[PDB]
Amino acid sequence: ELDQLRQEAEQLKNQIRDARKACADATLSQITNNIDPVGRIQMRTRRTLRGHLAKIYAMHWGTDSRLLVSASQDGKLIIWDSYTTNKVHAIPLRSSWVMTCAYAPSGNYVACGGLDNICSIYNLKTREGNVRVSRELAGHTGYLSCCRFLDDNQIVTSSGDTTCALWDIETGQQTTTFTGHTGDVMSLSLAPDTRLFVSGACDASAKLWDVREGMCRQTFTGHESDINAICFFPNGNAFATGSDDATCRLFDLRADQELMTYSHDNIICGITSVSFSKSGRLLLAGYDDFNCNVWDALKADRAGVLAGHDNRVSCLGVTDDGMAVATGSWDSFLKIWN
Amino acid sequence: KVVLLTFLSTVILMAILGNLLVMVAVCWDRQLRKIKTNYFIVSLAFADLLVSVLVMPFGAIELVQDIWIYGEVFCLVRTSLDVLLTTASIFHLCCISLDRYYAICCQPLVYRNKMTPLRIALMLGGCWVIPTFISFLPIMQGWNNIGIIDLIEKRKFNQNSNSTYCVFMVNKPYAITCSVVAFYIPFLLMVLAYYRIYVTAKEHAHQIQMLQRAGASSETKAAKTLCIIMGCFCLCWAPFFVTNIVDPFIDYTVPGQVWTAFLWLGYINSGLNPFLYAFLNKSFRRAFLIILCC
Amino acid sequence: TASIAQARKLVEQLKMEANIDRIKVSKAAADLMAYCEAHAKEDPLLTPVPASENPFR
Amino acid sequence: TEDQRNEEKAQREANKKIEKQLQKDKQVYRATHRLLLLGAGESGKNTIVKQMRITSGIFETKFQVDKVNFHMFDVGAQRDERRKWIQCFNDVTAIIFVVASSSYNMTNRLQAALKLFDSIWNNKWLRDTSVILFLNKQDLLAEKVLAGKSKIEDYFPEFARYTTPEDATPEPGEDPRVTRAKYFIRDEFLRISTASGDGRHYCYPHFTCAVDTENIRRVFNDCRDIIQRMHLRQYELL
Ligand SMILES: CC(C)CCC[C@@H](C)[C@H]1CC[C@H]2[C@@H]3CC=C4C[C@@H](O)CC[C@]4(C)[C@H]3CC[C@]12C
Ligand SMILES: CC(C)CCC[C@@H](C)[C@H]1CC[C@H]2[C@@H]3CC=C4C[C@@H](O)CC[C@]4(C)[C@H]3CC[C@]12C
Ligand SMILES: CC(C)CCC[C@@H](C)[C@H]1CC[C@H]2[C@@H]3CC=C4C[C@@H](O)CC[C@]4(C)[C@H]3CC[C@]12C
Ligand SMILES: CC(C)CCC[C@@H](C)[C@H]1CC[C@H]2[C@@H]3CC=C4C[C@@H](O)CC[C@]4(C)[C@H]3CC[C@]12C
Ligand SMILES: CCCCCCCCCCCCCCCC(=O)O
Ligand SMILES: CCCCCCCCCCCCCCCC(=O)O
Ligand SMILES: NCCc1c[nH]c2ccc(O)cc12
Repeated sequence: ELDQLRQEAEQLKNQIRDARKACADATLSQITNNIDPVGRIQMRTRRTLRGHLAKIYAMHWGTDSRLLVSASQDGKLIIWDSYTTNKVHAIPLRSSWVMTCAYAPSGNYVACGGLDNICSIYNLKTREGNVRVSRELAGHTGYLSCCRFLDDNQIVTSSGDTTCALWDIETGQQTTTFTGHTGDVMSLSLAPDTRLFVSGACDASAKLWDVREGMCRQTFTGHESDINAICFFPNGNAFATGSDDATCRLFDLRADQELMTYSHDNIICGITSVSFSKSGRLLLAGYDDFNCNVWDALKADRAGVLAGHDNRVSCLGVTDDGMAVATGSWDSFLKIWN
Repeated sequence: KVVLLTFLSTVILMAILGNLLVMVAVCWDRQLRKIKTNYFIVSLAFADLLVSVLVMPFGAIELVQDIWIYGEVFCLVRTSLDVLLTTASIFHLCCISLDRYYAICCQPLVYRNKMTPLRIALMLGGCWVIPTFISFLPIMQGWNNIGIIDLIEKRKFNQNSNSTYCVFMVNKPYAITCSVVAFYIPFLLMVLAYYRIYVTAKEHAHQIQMLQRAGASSETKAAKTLCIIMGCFCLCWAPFFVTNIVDPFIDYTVPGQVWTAFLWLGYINSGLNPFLYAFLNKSFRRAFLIILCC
Repeated sequence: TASIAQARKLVEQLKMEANIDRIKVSKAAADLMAYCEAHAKEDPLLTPVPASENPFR
Repeated sequence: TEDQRNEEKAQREANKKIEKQLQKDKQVYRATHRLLLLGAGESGKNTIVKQMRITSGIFETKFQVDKVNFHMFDVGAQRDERRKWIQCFNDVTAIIFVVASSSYNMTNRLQAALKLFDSIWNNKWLRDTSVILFLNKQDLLAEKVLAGKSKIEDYFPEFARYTTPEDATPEPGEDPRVTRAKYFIRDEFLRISTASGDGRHYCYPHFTCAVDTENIRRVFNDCRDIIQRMHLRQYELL
């Protein structure tokens, strides 16, 4: 009984790998050779946001491309007006060890979570004008690593219990649960259409999940280390991952395998965050060695470097309009680069 | 011999270079700036640079030329600047020692909160302003010369030749009071603070050694550091301030060569300070290595 | 034990994964290139906008 | 367009209101020392937490010593996959490690605790974090060793080759076997901690009971010593 199933698993791996190899005739590098290189991307610090007492670990951009939310381990969840640098709000969190924060697409709500095992939803613009915990999405048995709003009523979360869940905010219960991951889940990324999302985990594998049907469509195992970051290519047909392997890997949902990799001999440390520009040509990733390397998504050459942080760059995010990219770090400062 | 010109110029250059390196390392290294303890070191470096730019070159000119040509008013101004900056540097050293003792023994667990900007400003104000009351206020009014004016005239000129040179002489009350205020009281405070720091370091090292012996699979560093610091300070200043105490009481018979030697020993303190409080600090060494990497 | 159930779920999920349709890698690379070129003109980071339009001046 | 000026004034007044609150919170944040509490569930960690007090993944506790605020966070209810969330506590003043010294002959819980201590001490992100090692359940250890049925001599074969250190300071009336077992257990952890030999962080073992009321004083003294040693090492005094 059990023995036959395990052998079938190896045969299944074999056929999947054979098909993936058959789909590979040329690499993205080979086809990209004739394309004009992007060149040296020049960027320097534009806005410096101060006020966080402790190391900042997560941030998110609002759809308006002006409002920014960041979370710090000191227990402060601050909302910034990137244009004017003014702090719109400073939400005091119940638990100081927040590890994730999210900003609703309509901007009405803000989510955060961490070692508390609870995702707290905050209503920013109640008629009274006071930020309060609308509801607590308890139920997870591990620390929340990432969360992203699908709408004002739905939010997907990743946790240390190796399972992701879709929550109906009004009811406060898991609409759907994702349990395909064997290791700790670290990062989440919603597709542009919100029909699919992909989660990276410490098992070195990335899984593509269907929000409505609650199952993983594909599994990618190119990485050989803990995956810390993940982000879709802007068209939604591909995504890139960051891991402690000191390399970035790009995967296409249709190809069902790694397309191309980003690495260098001068980088040996892990990767904390990854993001794409509006056109997807530039892949921006944060690294443990206090700087962010800008990679040509097609060529995978160091187009630029951001080094305005004195400590681990924990998070990175590009505006929906592509005007600027914000970066958080453990030095308690956000640097906006344009 | 004119070899003294090379030596004095080299001393001035090294002092200026060390102070400028300290200041630029603190300014560039924004991680040093966030620590208020570094503010005392920056102030000490600035005071030493001021000594090296406004006091050392003037004394070197007085020595190599052996004649003062800028007049008695600028003689008084130079003496006041020398006293002010010297006492400011000594007070900066004393305050650094006291702050280290406070952080280690007194309030280690709330040191960061107690070191408010008000405290730092008050300590630096004490270091920079208190010297004014003993350097400029007495010298400009001539209180140091009253009662010994006749002796100053004899010492003012080596009348065998037409040479004239700027002089600084102190009577018994001014000498005693200023020496006590500038060196002896700060010296005692530094000695007490560093002895208590030594006791704390010795007990900590004894505990560490006991734990290491327990964990074996088969304490004198603080003494060395404090000995280096205090020996440098003493060799620089104690001879000068002991001569100043004994000089008035022996009818001012001390030869000029000894006075000059002790004065320049005191000056050397400003050159050694960058290489003592920054070299013997982990953060400053890290910053210096980062700068050297360029 | 739950080993048998876990193995059954694993084989079911792998069977679902294998059945998906996979398109040529060169086709995916061409699609990514097409998207990049079609939007490269509208990427401020790829091509800096003039100071007047940039809101951060 | 006076609306622009009005919005600017509103934004700046809100900014200053938030900034004053952040400054106020800053003083309490710096005046407080954060602590991480670790140890197996069967250890006396829960009893120590209860004493200091008198299903979330973090149980924070508030206690003050000599007007010094301490925030301890029990990471209990977390899964055994510790290599990720442990990075969050790289800036804590000290990690309080609780080990049931009497649990050598249970599974091999003492060996598991030793391995956990090794992993935490050698952790990449905890290089500068000191560990306050509470060898808990001393009374149970004394009861089990005094009975004579304990076979510790072969559960840890190095015990038969081990003797009480000359620096031992046993309590009055303490049995020689109890002292020998206590110091053998302590040295087992000290071997792991001493191996670094770098001085960036230190271990502070203690012989404590689950209901020991002085544990708070032990934590205070350990934090004071950690800060003192950090300052001394900064000034080349260690
Ligand atoms: C890099 C900067 C931020 C370090 C800050 C250290 C502060 C304490 C230092 C830097 C420059 C220093 C000032 C420089 C100039 C003088 C003139 C002197 O007649 C009185 C002291 C005073 C006014 C110093 C006070 C202390 C000072 C303000
Ligand atoms: C830290 C404070 C105490 C420093 C200020 C010390 C002041 C009070 C000291 C320094 C030099 C001193 C003067 C030195 C010379 C004399 C001549 C003597 O015949 C009368 C007192 C008089 C005039 C002293 C008065 C007090 C004095 C001005
Ligand atoms: C200005 C000249 C005289 C200073 C000469 C340095 C002398 C005074 C210094 C050098 C070493 C110092 C001693 C070193 C440490 C001890 C041990 C303890 O008991 C405290 C004082 C005492 C005894 C110090 C007294 C002052 C001391 C003797
Ligand atoms: C740290 C200090 C105590 C070290 C010792 C300083 C010594 C070198 C100082 C203190 C007092 C000084 C003496 C003071 C008086 C005179 C008389 C003069 O006609 C010759 C020099 C002589 C003899 C000085 C020589 C140097 C001297 C002995
Ligand atoms: C005459 C003596 C004056 C002494 C003045 C002491 C000033 C203390 C300053 C404390 C640190 C200030 C840091 C910010 C400085 C700045 O605004 O550039
Ligand atoms: C300088 C004033 C404060 C005191 C600081 C220096 C203390 C000097 C102690 C001298 C005796 C040292 C004996 C060390 C013996 C050993 O190496 O084991
Ligand atoms: N060159 C030493 C100037 C100086 C500083 N402080 C002093 C005190 C008394 C004295 O005579 C002189 C001084």
